[PDB]
Amino acid sequence: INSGTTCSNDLLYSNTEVSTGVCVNYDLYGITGQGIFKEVSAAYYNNWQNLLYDSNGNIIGFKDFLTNKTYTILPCYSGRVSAAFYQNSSSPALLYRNLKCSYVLNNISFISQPFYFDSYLGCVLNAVNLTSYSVSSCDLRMGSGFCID
Amino acid sequence: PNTGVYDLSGFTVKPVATVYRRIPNLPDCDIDNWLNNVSVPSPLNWERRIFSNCNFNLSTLLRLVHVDSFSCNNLDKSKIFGSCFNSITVDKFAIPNRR
Amino acid sequence: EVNDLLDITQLQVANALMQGVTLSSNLNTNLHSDVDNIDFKSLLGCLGSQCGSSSRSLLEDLLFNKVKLSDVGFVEAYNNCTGGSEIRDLLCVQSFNGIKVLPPILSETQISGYTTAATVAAMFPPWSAAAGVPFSLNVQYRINGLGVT
Amino acid sequence: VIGDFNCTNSFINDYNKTIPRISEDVVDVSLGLGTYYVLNRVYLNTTLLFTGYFPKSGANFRDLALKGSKYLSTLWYKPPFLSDFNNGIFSKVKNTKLYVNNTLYSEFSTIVIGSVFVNTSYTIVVQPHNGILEITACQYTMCEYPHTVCKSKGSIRNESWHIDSSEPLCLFKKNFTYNVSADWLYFHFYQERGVFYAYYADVGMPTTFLFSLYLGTILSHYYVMPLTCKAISSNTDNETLEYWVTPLSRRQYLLNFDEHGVITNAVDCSSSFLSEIQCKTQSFA
Amino acid sequence: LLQQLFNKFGAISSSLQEILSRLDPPEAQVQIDRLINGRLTALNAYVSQQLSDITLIKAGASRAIEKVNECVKSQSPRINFCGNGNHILSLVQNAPYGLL
Amino acid sequence: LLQQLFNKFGAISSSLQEILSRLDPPEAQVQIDRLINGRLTALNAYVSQQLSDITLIKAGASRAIEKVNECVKSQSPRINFCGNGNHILSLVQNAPYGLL
Ligand SMILES: *[C@@H]1O[C@H](CO)[C@@H](O[C@@H]2O[C@H](CO)[C@@H](O[C@H]3O[C@H](CO[C@H]4O[C@H](CO)[C@@H](O)[C@H](O[C@H]5O[C@H](CO)[C@@H](O)[C@H](O)[C@@H]5O)[C@@H]4O)[C@@H](O)[C@H](O[C@H]4O[C@H](CO)[C@@H](O)[C@H](O)[C@@H]4O)[C@@H]3O)[C@H](O)[C@H]2NC(C)=O)[C@H](O)[C@H]1NC(C)=O
Ligand SMILES: *[C@@H]1O[C@H](CO)[C@@H](O[C@@H]2O[C@H](CO)[C@@H](O)[C@H](O)[C@H]2NC(C)=O)[C@H](O)[C@H]1NC(C)=O
Ligand SMILES: *[C@@H]1O[C@H](CO)[C@@H](O[C@@H]2O[C@H](CO)[C@@H](O)[C@H](O)[C@H]2NC(C)=O)[C@H](O)[C@H]1NC(C)=O
Ligand SMILES: *[C@@H]1O[C@H](CO)[C@@H](O[C@@H]2O[C@H](CO)[C@@H](O)[C@H](O)[C@H]2NC(C)=O)[C@H](O)[C@H]1NC(C)=O
Ligand SMILES: *[C@@H]1O[C@H](CO)[C@@H](O[C@@H]2O[C@H](CO)[C@@H](O)[C@H](O)[C@H]2NC(C)=O)[C@H](O)[C@H]1NC(C)=O
Ligand SMILES: *[C@@H]1O[C@H](CO)[C@@H](O)[C@H](O)[C@H]1NC(C)=O
Ligand SMILES: *[C@@H]1O[C@H](CO)[C@@H](O)[C@H](O)[C@H]1NC(C)=O
Ligand SMILES: *[C@@H]1O[C@H](CO)[C@@H](O)[C@H](O)[C@H]1NC(C)=O
Ligand SMILES: *[C@@H]1O[C@H](CO)[C@@H](O)[C@H](O)[C@H]1NC(C)=O
Ligand SMILES: *[C@@H]1O[C@H](CO)[C@@H](O)[C@H](O)[C@H]1NC(C)=O
Ligand SMILES: *[C@@H]1O[C@H](CO)[C@@H](O)[C@H](O)[C@H]1NC(C)=O
Ligand SMILES: *[C@@H]1O[C@H](CO)[C@@H](O)[C@H](O)[C@H]1NC(C)=O
Ligand SMILES: *[C@@H]1O[C@H](CO)[C@@H](O)[C@H](O)[C@H]1NC(C)=O
Ligand SMILES: *[C@@H]1O[C@H](CO)[C@@H](O)[C@H](O)[C@H]1NC(C)=O
Ligand SMILES: *[C@@H]1O[C@H](CO)[C@@H](O)[C@H](O)[C@H]1NC(C)=O
Ligand SMILES: *[C@@H]1O[C@H](CO)[C@@H](O)[C@H](O)[C@H]1NC(C)=O
Ligand SMILES: *[C@@H]1O[C@H](CO)[C@@H](O)[C@H](O)[C@H]1NC(C)=O
Repeated sequence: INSGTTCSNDLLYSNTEVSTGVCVNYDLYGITGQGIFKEVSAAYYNNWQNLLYDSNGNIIGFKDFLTNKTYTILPCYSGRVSAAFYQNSSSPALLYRNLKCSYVLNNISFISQPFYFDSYLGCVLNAVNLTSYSVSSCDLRMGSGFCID
Repeated sequence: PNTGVYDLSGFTVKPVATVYRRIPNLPDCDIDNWLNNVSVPSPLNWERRIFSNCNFNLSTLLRLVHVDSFSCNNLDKSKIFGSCFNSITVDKFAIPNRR
Repeated sequence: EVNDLLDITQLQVANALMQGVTLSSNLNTNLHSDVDNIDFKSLLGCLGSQCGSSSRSLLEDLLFNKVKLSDVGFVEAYNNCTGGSEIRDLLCVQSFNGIKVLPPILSETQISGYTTAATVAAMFPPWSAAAGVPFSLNVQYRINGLGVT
Repeated sequence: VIGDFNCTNSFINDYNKTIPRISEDVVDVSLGLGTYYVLNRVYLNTTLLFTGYFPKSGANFRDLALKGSKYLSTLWYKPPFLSDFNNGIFSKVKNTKLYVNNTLYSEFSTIVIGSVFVNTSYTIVVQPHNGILEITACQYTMCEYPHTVCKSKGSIRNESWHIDSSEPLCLFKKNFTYNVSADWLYFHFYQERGVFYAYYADVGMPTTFLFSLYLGTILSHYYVMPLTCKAISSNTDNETLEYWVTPLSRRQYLLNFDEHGVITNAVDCSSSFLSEIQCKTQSFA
Repeated sequence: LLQQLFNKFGAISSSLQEILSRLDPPEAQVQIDRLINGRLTALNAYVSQQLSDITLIKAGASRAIEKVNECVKSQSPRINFCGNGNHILSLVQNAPYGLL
Repeated sequence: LLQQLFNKFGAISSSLQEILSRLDPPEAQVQIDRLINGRLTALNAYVSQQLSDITLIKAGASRAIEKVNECVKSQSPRINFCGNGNHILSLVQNAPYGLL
């Protein structure tokens, strides 16, 4: 026992769990990572290739040799928030840069925020849309000619 | 704190599950292609085969042959499912009813 | 600190283009694009009282179309990162490992307006950027000062 | 000498001592021949500056094919023929063809790669079986004169490179299929970081991945195993066994992948000055 | 800078997940320390290069301010400052990361 | 910079008295070398930042010298150099690390 080759292959499943659209771990044929899968048809694999690469060295697609089905892999979202905080307040204002507010209220934060809008810079939470007004000096400069007052 | 704009880290994504694939080296054993053999030997001249250097599991086995019991001894029934042994030596024969 | 210095030099260049220029409230660049049979249409964005200040000139458009990753190209590059939208770009893999590019505090349409006013300040009453005299008179006096009668 | 466990004792004719030849063909890697696809990966419309174990541009071969009629020298098991596996070998193997009632029989020699070739350490044997190529990485118990036999119209001797009828510890066992009517077969074998890598192709092209095998040790020797057949020579239908090998080296190549993923061009980055310019700018022009 | 996340720097791998899933935590720190030191070395080199580029950018920004003030907004009795001499006048335009 | 003397940098301690009174001279070298490397990296980073700050200080010193020469000791036919343009005159005064 516990030294050799006649191994029991069960406590190491290999199911059809290629669940697209979400972020998941992967251990594909030796290579480890996390990513987002998406089903596709591919025309370039031969009978000895199961991973797709680029010249930088990133793994960008694969082919499950259990189902003969091809998929593409995307990186999972990582980022920061920009908090515009005025003194003696109780909570800052939040900018998720380059993100739609549907993506923010669905996939990032489920916490109660009654105020949000989709600005040119991203998604603004805890602030009113008042771009018709204008100001000549601002402490909280957000970029591209916008400001928080 | 003072007035300012700060770059605060948010927790962003957590991975849901695992995927796995390894395209195995050795060939399966097919114990159940031997345990469902036609010519069953009698308790005088029982057979024995030594299934070694292959891959196996238990669930396809014990549902592909019509089990009525599976005890163990010096073992725990879930310690099969993980480990890697060195050989397996299945010895079968038929049963006379009153003995 | 480097990004603070960049903001300071941006505000200084924007300050020098507007330091002491006075314009007429009855100007309209749709009507007054030239003087003295010298054509200034390709140098001027828009201005007046009925235009809408989001406009560059012809030369500025001809230069910004040949350069992709401007301040606006970076924003619309990073907007496409949720999903890749083809499969992949280098900037989304860079931003998901912590390397982003921020927009500057003044948009480039604002600096387009500041160069529009530096252009129009030399062509009309009160000729602030021309030392008080009209434009072709100024050219005449400048050529006169080289040894021309 | 190969293995200590003695198997045979007859027909130990000892006087013949022929040497491996030297070919009249430099290996030319301009059209992919000499290179391989990167394990199990795909690359589309790109140039890849890849560092791996390749042959050297402008080098020559050594034929290691040995055909006995009935006799077996002990100088056929000597460091004239038992060579070393430093980094690897690129191999060009001739596919001999025999005909019995106009039926095609392919044949060439097998190959063993190991360290000390006993039943306490792992050796790798690649063996043809007439259109089927069986690879076994195990703990064999090697014979004193390991040799093989042909199977179409066989020899007088019995194929005996091991007598180990116990199914020993194998780390790898697999089967592959190739063209029986092919002219040559190309093979890459190398090792790095305690892992063995193997590649093959049958049509002249870059070689395709066979398998990787994690061992942990360092192989040090290899041997082309001598064959013994009935009638192959020039009095017959003019068959001749060949097995050419060239060593491998850790060097840098530039590969060109088209939009379907076929290696169209390769450049050895130290052949000339233009190749150094081509590889440091990562472009063919 | 992004290609520095694929060097090993003398470790067994460049992946943190491979090291934390194949070694034991007294022996994993010896490998993660090499990756940490190599990546912090890379970031220090990038930061020094940015600190040296900003000084050239500031010198160019100050001369552009000066040409705005004394060739466009007014005209100056310098010779060979704007243009080449026989210079008459000068206009300005907005450009990506600068001024034409 | 003074707070870099309390970092461990991978060693067992940040004190040298603790490493030298708890380990053996073959074993304490492995721990003293890590402190040496971390502290010399800290010093190299500080020296790079000082060498880059000196160039901005010298650019400010040159513009202050020039404003003394052509707005204070005399008056120049430049427009929009000192003041705003409609500039009449300029005085100078001494300031901590500079000039008002
Ligand atoms: C893993 O590999 C190892 C190899 O490294 C395997 O080990 C080998 O196992 C062989 C058994 O199959 C064994 O072969 C011979 O061993 C017998 C024991 O020999 C001793 O006892 C004899 C008592 O009669 C004695 O005479 C003999 O002395 C002889 O040899 C020495 C040199 O070793 C001379 O100096 C003497 O003068 C004398 O000549 C030994 O002391 C031996 O009896 C067997 O020979 C008889 O049987 C043969 C076949 O029937 C027959 O041909 C022969 O004439 C004899 O009648 C037998 O051949 C190897 O010695 C042994 N090698 C080592 C290094 O241990 C191991 O089995 C393998 N493991 C597995 C699981 O496969
Ligand atoms: C138990 O092991 C059996 C081994 O047969 C597994 O079934 C095999 O799955 C692979 C993957 O497609 C097929 O190539 C084989 O043909 C299957 N075997 C047979 C007999 O058809 C099975 O998936 C395992 N199940 C569990 C729960 O471990
Ligand atoms: C996926 O495609 C492969 C082809 O590469 C299929 O493998 C073939 O399977 C049939 C019957 O199982 C064999 O007769 C062929 O010889 C196989 N071809 C090769 C190249 O091995 C495989 O069956 C396919 N799998 C699925 C689920 O469709
Ligand atoms: C059941 O076991 C017997 C072994 O007793 C297998 O019998 C073999 O059958 C082949 C048929 O071609 C014969 O050539 C062998 O000689 C037989 N073996 C022996 C030892 O006699 C039989 O194949 C097994 N059944 C299955 C389905 O595998
Ligand atoms: C690979 O193919 C060979 C045949 O080319 C198989 O060897 C046969 O195995 C069966 C059962 O063990 C024997 O009855 C035959 O006599 C063998 N033939 C020869 C020529 O040796 C081998 O089993 C196959 N192995 C795998 C892993 O597929
Ligand atoms: C506002 O902040 C200042 C901090 O300087 C604090 O002293 C003061 O009490 C605050 N005012 C209120 C109403 O909390
Ligand atoms: C975001 O959440 C929705 C459900 O609220 C889900 O359908 C979608 O897959 C999620 N997107 C990502 C990228 O996880
Ligand atoms: C924000 O306000 C402006 C003007 O008030 C309006 O045009 C724009 O559509 C608004 N956007 C959102 C997301 O509310
Ligand atoms: C002279 O003035 C008229 C109207 O004031 C104008 O249309 C014309 O272009 C001017 N010509 C010159 C040479 O200045
Ligand atoms: C962003 O995605 C849209 C939709 O696919 C596309 O039309 C646009 O060209 C993309 N922009 C960039 C900069 O990639
Ligand atoms: C090898 O074994 C055979 C019989 O097994 C025996 O006749 C022969 O003498 C042996 N040779 C040596 C060198 O032991
Ligand atoms: C035997 O060896 C000699 C010299 O080593 C060689 O000339 C001869 O060809 C060999 N015999 C055969 C049959 O090849
Ligand atoms: C070939 O590679 C070039 C390199 O950018 C790419 O533009 C082109 O689309 C590729 N060809 C195909 C058919 O995709
Ligand atoms: C060829 O034919 C002869 C007689 O017709 C027969 O003895 C021999 O076995 C055949 N060879 C093969 C490979 O079938
Ligand atoms: C080869 O084996 C056969 C039977 O397996 C036997 O008759 C023959 O004598 C053997 N030949 C030699 C040289 O051992
Ligand atoms: C390789 O095999 C294919 C089909 O199996 C055949 O058409 C082709 O002729 C073979 N190659 C050679 C060189 O005979
Ligand atoms: C094979 O070689 C012999 C000896 O030179 C020759 O007579 C025969 O023609 C050759 N076979 C063919 C098919 O040319």
